[PDB]
Amino acid sequence: VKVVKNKAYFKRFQVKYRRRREGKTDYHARRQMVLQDKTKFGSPKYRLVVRITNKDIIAQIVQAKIVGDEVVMAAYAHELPAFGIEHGLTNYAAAYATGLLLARRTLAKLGIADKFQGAKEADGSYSAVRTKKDERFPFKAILDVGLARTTTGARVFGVLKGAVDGGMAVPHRPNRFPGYNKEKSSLDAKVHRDRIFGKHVADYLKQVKEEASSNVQFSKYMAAKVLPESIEGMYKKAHAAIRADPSKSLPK
Amino acid sequence: SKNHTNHNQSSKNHRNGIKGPVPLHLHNSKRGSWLPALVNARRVRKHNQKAALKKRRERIAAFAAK
Amino acid sequence: VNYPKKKVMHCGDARCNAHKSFKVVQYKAGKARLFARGKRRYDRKQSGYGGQTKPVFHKKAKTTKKIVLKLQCSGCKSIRQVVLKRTKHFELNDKK
Amino acid sequence: VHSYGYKSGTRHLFAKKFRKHGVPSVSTILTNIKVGDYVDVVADSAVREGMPHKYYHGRTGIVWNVTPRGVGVIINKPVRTRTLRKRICVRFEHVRKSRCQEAFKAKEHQFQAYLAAKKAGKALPPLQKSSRLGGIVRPKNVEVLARRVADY
RNA sequence: GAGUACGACCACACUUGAGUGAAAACACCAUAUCCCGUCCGAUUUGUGAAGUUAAGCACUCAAGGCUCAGUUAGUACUGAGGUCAGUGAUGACUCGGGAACCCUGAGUGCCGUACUCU
RNA sequence: GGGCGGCAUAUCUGUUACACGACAACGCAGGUGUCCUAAGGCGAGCUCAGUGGGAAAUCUCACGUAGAACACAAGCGUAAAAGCUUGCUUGAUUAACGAUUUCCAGUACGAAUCGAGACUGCGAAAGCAAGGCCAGCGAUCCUUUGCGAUGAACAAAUCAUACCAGAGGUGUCAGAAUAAUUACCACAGGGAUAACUGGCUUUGGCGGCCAAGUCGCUGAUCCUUCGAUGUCGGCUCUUCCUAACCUAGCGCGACGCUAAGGGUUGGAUUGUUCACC
RNA sequence: CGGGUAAACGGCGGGAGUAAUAUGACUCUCUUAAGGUAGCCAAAUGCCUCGUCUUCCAAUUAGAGACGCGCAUGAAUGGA
RNA sequence: CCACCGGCCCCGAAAAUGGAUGACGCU
RNA sequence: GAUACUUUAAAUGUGCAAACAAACCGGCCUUAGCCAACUGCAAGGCCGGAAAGAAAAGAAUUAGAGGCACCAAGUGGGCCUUCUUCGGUAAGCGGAGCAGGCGAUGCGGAAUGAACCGC
RNA sequence: GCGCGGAGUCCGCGCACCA
Ligand SMILES: [Mg+2]
Ligand SMILES: [Mg+2]
Ligand SMILES: [Mg+2]
Ligand SMILES: [Mg+2]
Ligand SMILES: [Mg+2]
Ligand SMILES: [Mg+2]
Ligand SMILES: [Mg+2]
Ligand SMILES: [Mg+2]
Ligand code: NA
Repeated sequence: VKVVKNKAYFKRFQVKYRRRREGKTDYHARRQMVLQDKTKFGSPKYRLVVRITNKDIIAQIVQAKIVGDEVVMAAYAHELPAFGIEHGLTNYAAAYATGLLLARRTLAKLGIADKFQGAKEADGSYSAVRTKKDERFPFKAILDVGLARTTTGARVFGVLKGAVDGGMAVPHRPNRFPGYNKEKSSLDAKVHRDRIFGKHVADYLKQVKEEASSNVQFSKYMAAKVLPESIEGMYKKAHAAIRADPSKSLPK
Repeated sequence: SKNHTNHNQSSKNHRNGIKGPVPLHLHNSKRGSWLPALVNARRVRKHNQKAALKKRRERIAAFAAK
Repeated sequence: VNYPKKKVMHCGDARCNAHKSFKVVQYKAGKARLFARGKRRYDRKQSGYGGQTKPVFHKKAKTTKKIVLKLQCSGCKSIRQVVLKRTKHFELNDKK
Repeated sequence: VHSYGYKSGTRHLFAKKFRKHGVPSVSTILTNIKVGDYVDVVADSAVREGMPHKYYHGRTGIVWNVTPRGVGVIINKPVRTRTLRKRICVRFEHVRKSRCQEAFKAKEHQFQAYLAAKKAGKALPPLQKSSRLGGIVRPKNVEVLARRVADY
C-alpha cells in the first residue's frame, strides 16, 4: 500500500480560499450578491447579514469594499434585556425584535427616522416592498443568510420581517413564512402573528410544567417563576420600548 | 500548380508605409452604444444648443449698446 | 426527436391573450396550382418543338428537412409558424 | 488549410497558470470602468462567456462603451498598408485597468508640487549628480588578475 | 493581550505528531407539542441550558511542502561578423544578451470594518 | 506526365509551426452532414475515479486536488460545480432593419459576442435564461404557407398579382440539366508534360583494408530538345581503359607483386543481347 | 402476369473434401438456368515455359510423334 | 628511455581522345 | 512518458504611453441618468487658474511638411542565397518561415560562371 | 407526387417530373 500524500502530492496541490477551508463563506453566492450593473458606476449597495449562533443572533448592514467590508450598523439579540426581554433569547420572537431594532437604529442614523415609520401595528401580513426596479423611495438592502437552509418558518425570515416592519425595503415573497400554505398558495396572518408573539412558547411551557408536576427543559423559566399568559404582552411592550429608545443598550 | 508564399509582401506593404490609426477625437460616433445614456445625452445637447443661441443674441445686443 | 402535443402560451391575436393551450400541427406544402403565374409561363414555353426548355435537378444530397410547426390558440384565430432543427423522425407526442 | 476555427491553436494561450486555477474574485467584480480609460484585454479561460478572439489577447486599448455586464474596447490592428481601429465587445471578466500612463501622471504631479514649493519659497531638494564624472579612487583591495595552471 | 461577525490578498496560511489554554465568547451538548424534512431529530428544522474543555478552535513546539536569497555560472542557450579553422560533423574567436534543475541559508501569514473582555 | 485509385473540392481538434499574429505539401494522427421535450432553463441537496480495515454484487468507516463525468473527435475549463440525484418549467418564443468578431476585398454565407423593448420560467433574494460555448450547413428565378395595396372608362363578387416573414436545393457545397470508343483518325499549341541520349542522385553490381560490425572506391527527378537530334540486334572498321584470361619477369601444387607491349577462335537452336551445348 | 423458342444473343461453376505404396473404381458435403458431352491440343488458342518423354544432329529456345493439373480447347458463335 | 598528443610529408588512393595550381615554371 | 510530456524558463520579438481639438486646479448651467437622498457619482457645456510648454538623474535622433481624393497601366509561370526547417536513402528533388538578391544591370575582382566578393 | 391491391407503417404493380 503506497502512501497517498507523498512528495509529489504536495507539489501539485492548490489550497482553497481561507474562509472556504474554514467552511464559513459560499463564494459562489457571494459573487452574485456583490455583483452590480457596470453602468451604475459603483453606487452603494447593501446587504443585511443574518447569522444565528447557538446562544445569540446577529444582524448587520454591510457594504463591500476591496480593502474589506464595512459595517454601517449592527444589532444583537443579546442586548434585548435592556428593553425588557429575558430568558427567551434566540427564538422567533427575539428574531423579529432583533430585525426591528436594527431597522430603527439604521433609519435613525441615516436621518430618515420620521419618514418611513414602518408598521406601528404588528401583523403577519404581506405587503410588497416599493422599489425603483419595478414619493421618496425607502432605504433598501438585500438579505444574506449564508449557508443556512431556507426552509419554511426558519428564523432568518423572522429577522427579515422584523426589519420590513421596522421600515426597510427588502425584496421578498411571502413563500417561506410560518403561515404560508404551499398547496393553496396563500398565507395565514393569524398563524404568523401567533409565531411572532410566541404563543407556541407559552403552550410548550404550560405542557412541561403540567407534566413535570408528577414526581431540565425550560429550567430558567421554571426557576425564575415566569408565568404563561404574559409572553405576548411582554413582547408587545418591548416593541414600544425599542421604538421609543432605539439606542438604549446594555449598561456600562 | 498551387504555390503560396509571403516573400515580397512586407516589402510591398512598406513602400507607401503602414499608415497610423486615425486620432481618437475624429470619427467618434456613438451609434450602437448603451441606449438609456444615449437618450439622456441627446436631451442635454438640445438644451445646450438653445443656450448657445441665447448667448449669441445677448452678445450682439451688448455690442450694439457699446 | 419528440415534441409535445400541447404548449402553453399567451397568443394574443385580438382576444383573451392569456397563457392558454395551443393546438400544434406540422406544416405540409399545398398542391401546385395549374393557373399560377409561372406555371402558365412554363406551359407556354414548353409547347411546340424543341424539347425540354428548363433544367431538371437530379443530384440530390440532403437526407433531412427542416420541420415547421403551425401554432394556433382558441378564440384568437391567428397562426404562427416556427422552425426547428433538421431531424429524421419528428414524432409529435407527449408521453415522457 | 484543412481546419481553421475560431479557437484553433489556443492550447497554451487559453490555459491557467500552475496551481492558480479557479474563477474571478470580488476584486475583479468591484472594479469601476469608465468611458475613456485604458485597459488591457486578457482572456480568462475559466469564464467562457464573452471571450475575445485570440488575436486580442495581449493588446491595450480605450473603452468606448459600458453596458450592464460588458465593455467595448477600441484596438489597433494593421491589415495590409493601414491600421484599422477595431471595436470588440467583451465581458468585464476579460479586462484589466492599464498602468501604461503611471509615469506620465506622476511627472505631472511632481511638477505641480514643485510649482507649489517654488511659489511658497520653501527650499528645494538637492538635484542629483552625474555618475559619469571623474574623481580620485581610493582602493581597499588590489588583486592580480591572471590565468593560472589550475584554471584549466 | 484576546474573542466574535463580515472580509481583501489566497500555503510564509497547507499535511502529519504532541503540549498549554485566565474571563468573555464560539462549540460539543438536552430535547421533539408546534413550523419544516428524512428509512433513520444522523443531516436539517423548532424549543432549550444540566454538564464539558474530551473534541472543533487558538497558540507553541518538530518532519514533507511552500516563500525569499546564495551557489550552480558568465556554464547551457542565443542576436550580429569573417575570402575564420576543419573532408565533414562541428568548433573556437570578435561586438552584445544571459538561464534552469540539483544543492545549500533564512522564515512559517498579513491587512481592514463593527461590537465586546482583562 | 496522363489513366486507375483517392478527396488533400464545404468543415473541426492536436501537430507541422520557428515563446504576438500569419504560415505549405495525394504532410502526420483523428473527426463532421447527425442526435436530444430532455441530453434545453433555473433552485436545492450531494461528491466523483480509486485505495485500506469490517459484515450468512449490497451494507459500514476512514482517506481520497479530480487521477471520473460533461451525446459524439480532440484540446481547454469545472468540486458546497460546469459532475450526480431531484422539484418546477418551455428563454430552443418574440425581439422596433442597434452595434460588433471570425473569413476578409475589410463583400456575402455559416458560427459567435455586447445590447434595447415585449411576454415569461426558476428562486426567499441578489440573480440567471432568448438552446445543448467552441464542427453539424445554402443565392437569383420558380413553387408553397403565414400575416395586413393593385388589375388604368366605372362598380360588385370570384380569380390572379404585390410588400413583409418562413419552408421545398443546389455535397463540384459564392449554386450548368450530362454516357462510351477511335490502330481509319483531325486541328491549335506545349519541351509549362511522358516515351530515347546526355546531366544530378541512388541502384545493382565488387571485391579491398584495419581488425575480426566496421571505413572507403534498376529506380527517383523533369534541366535541354514536340515549326522532329532516325529507337533493338547483327555485319564492317578504328581507337582507348584495367579491375591481368594467355604470353614476360619476380616472391611464396596453390596464392601474391610488376606489367595494357602482342593476342583472345569455328559452329547447332533462338530476331535476340544474355544463356546453353 | 402466364405459356413457347438456342442451326436467337449467349452460358456450360462455387467448390469442397473420401477411399484398394501409389492412387482413386468408392463415399460425403457445398452449390447452379445448366453444370463441358463426343472429340482435339504447349495447335495461327498454354501464363508458368526453352513444360516432360521419344526421334531428328557432333551439338537443336527450331521440326515431328506421344502425354494432359487445358492462366483462357470444344461442337452451323460449328467440332473432328 | 618510455607511453600518449601535435605540425608538415609519405602509403592507404583503380577507367576509358592528349591536357591542365589558368600556362610556363618555382625548392 | 517511454523505460518525447512538464512545474521553471531565455536571446531575438510584440501591444500601449511619454502636455497645444489632450491632460491638471476651482465657480456655475442642464439631464423625463445612478443612488434612500444630494453639497456624492455619470454625461454635455460655460466661467477662471497654472503651464521647468516639459528641469536634474547617460534622460533621443532625423537629407523629420501632416492629411484627403480622382482616373488608369503592367503583373497574377518565378528563380538563387543566408539562418530556421517538414517529406524523401539522396538529388542542380519537392513544400514552407525571415531577410537580401537576380529577373529588370552593367562596371571592378575570384583564369572561366544570371545569383559569390567590392561597388 | 396519383391510383390499385396485400399486411399513418410497409409491400409490391402501372403512371408523373421547371427551385
Ligand atoms: Mg430581455
Ligand atoms: Mg419551380
Ligand atoms: Mg522541362
Ligand atoms: Mg493444351
Ligand atoms: Mg536448321
Ligand atoms: Mg506437337
Ligand atoms: Mg520575364
Ligand atoms: Mg551586382
Ligand atoms: Na592563377
